[PDB]
Amino acid sequence: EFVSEEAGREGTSVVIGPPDVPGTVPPSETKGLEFDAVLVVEPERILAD
Amino acid sequence: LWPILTPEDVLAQLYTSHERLRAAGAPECLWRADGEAWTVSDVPLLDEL
Amino acid sequence: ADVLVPPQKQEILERHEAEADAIERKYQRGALNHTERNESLVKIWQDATEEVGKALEEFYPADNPIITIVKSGATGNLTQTRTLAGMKGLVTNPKGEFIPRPIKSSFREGLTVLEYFINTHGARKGLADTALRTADSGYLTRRLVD
Amino acid sequence: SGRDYEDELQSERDYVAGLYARLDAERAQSQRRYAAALREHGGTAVERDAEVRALAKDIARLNVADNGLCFGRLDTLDDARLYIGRLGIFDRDNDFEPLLLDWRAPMARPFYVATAANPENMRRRRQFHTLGRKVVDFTDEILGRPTGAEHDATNDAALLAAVNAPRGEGMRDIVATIQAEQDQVIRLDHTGVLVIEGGPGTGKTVVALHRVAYLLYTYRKQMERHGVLVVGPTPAFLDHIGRVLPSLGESDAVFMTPGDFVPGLHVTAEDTPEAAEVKGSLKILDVLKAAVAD
Amino acid sequence: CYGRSMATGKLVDIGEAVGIVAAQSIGEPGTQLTMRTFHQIVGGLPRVQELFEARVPRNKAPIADVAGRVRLEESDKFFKITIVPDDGGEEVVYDKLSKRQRLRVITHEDGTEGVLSDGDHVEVGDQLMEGAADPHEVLRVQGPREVQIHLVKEVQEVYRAQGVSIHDKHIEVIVRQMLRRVTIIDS
Repeated sequence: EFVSEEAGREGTSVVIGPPDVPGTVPPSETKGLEFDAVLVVEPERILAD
Repeated sequence: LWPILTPEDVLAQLYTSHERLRAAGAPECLWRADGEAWTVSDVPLLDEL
Repeated sequence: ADVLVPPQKQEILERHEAEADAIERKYQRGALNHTERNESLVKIWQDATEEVGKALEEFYPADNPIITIVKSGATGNLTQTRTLAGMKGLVTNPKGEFIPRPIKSSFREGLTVLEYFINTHGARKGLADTALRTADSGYLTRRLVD
Repeated sequence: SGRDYEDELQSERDYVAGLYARLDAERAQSQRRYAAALREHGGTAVERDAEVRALAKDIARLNVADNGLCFGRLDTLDDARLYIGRLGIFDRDNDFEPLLLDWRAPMARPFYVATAANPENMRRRRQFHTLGRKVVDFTDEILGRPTGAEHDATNDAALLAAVNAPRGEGMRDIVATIQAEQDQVIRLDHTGVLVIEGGPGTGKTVVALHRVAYLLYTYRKQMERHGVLVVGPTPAFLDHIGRVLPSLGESDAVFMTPGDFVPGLHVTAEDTPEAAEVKGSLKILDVLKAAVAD
Repeated sequence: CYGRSMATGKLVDIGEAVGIVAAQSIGEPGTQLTMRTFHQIVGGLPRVQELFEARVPRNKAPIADVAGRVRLEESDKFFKITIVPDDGGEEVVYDKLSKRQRLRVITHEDGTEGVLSDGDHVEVGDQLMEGAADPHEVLRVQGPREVQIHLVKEVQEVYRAQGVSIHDKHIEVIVRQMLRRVTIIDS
């Protein structure tokens, strides 16, 4: 749903999450970048690794 | 008694064997099965060698 | 008397001097580099040399001895005639770069002291390098013969 | 993406096309004169060689500037437009009005050193992103308190325009404070080791690249032959830098991740934190020497 | 095969040493060519020595290995070119072409002046860049006879640009020696 919504929007956006979750990238992969919209998956999980 | 060495030789023999590891004074943390399976921490050591 | 000077010379020189003054203004205004100023001045004075050459070639009567020898194909060329009665033009420094300020005098008028001094550089260059040119040609010829 | 931006881009493209037309005309004239000098020069051998070499140097100079001829534009507070490029181009027909400025000329200095808190009489700095002869796009930087109008490809203009806060106990312009801090970072005289540290969202990266551009223009004699080493955490970040990196003059930049330091080797894997700690500290040097001595 | 002697205007007599005559004819106008720098790419003698020594050109330009259509994949400061062969064979790629050299200008009937572009039919041994083709590339691509023709063409072009009037046959006499031997693979 987030992916579909961000298509009609303007700008750039990303999903941040564990590799276990399909279609997400780890936070380290965005260490120095900036995006308009971000969707974060399972903060209580990626906070523990 | 005094062989010609390359950095990869030094690091592989160091990581692969516990005897050379103890001789060099490194801890057991550095041992790994594959010597030439380089990681981001090995690159500066290779450069220094 | 036979070495005619084209009357258009001074007007052409004044026009190109106005162009040079415009470039001087632009350089002093910070819009232009030193080397780029040299480039532009060199090109303008090359244009001036071509203009004076055309004026000299159109002014001379067909039967004048100086132009007669050249146009008959006996010897010489129009560049030497322009140098003789037009303007010597730009000359090189020892490094082979054109000196931006040309020799506006002709050998008929006689050069000023500094024009002659800056002229001597290329003359000695040519006198000095001829043996090397001959040696290179002879070496190539020797290898072809072998 | 909008029709107004497209129209402005098209205008700039037309101007650049005219610049390239002049470039080609000059190159054709130079080539013709070069052939004429080779074939029918009546002077001495030394004079012919000098003229031929001068024309060859001119042709090479024109060729090296063919790619990316134009860097950008400066819009002065007096509305004067200056174009900055690899070569200077002038109208002999109008007393040498510069259609293009060589980036090393003093009049082009603001394109590198100008800042939004100590401007050099300039209103705006526009950078052209180019490929070959065509301008792929352009980006505007406003040297003041932007209204968020012009496209900048970094959103700094719109975001700064979107500032919102009360005047405060002591009246503060807020925006001017940001401009002043970024300027005082950029225009620093210290050419040694500089550390820029700021919380996220302050645009530290673009400020650092502006500082780099200022340094590389000011000291171009001492650095241009040595180049720049840009170190980044990920290849995507280095692509970002490649997108936003300002003009470096004739200099060049080499992009590396910390895993790319060894030439010919690329590494991505990470060790365990304990192994990483022991390998990272300088006390590993005692081990390595010992490993050699063994 | 030699033809007439230029001096006599009649078929060359048996026994006459055309080799030394060709060498002298080529070498005699050598001082009229632009020389190497003595201050210590310009043409003239420096290139002539380059051609007769069969050296790899400093201003080298790659040449098409196969005839086909060009697909151009320009980069920021480099060029990449692919040739889709009209024969249906393997696509051939040149991958590290510089932009300091400008792309080949064609001068074909399809215009008056123009540069290589996508979809252009490029022939075998056709150059892709302005500069000089490596004669060894011509040898492996086009073959010995075409190499001799190419060498004569380049040398006479250098001489013509300098206003010299050497007949091609002397250049051919010289070039024949450059391709006189074969290296044996199997006895």
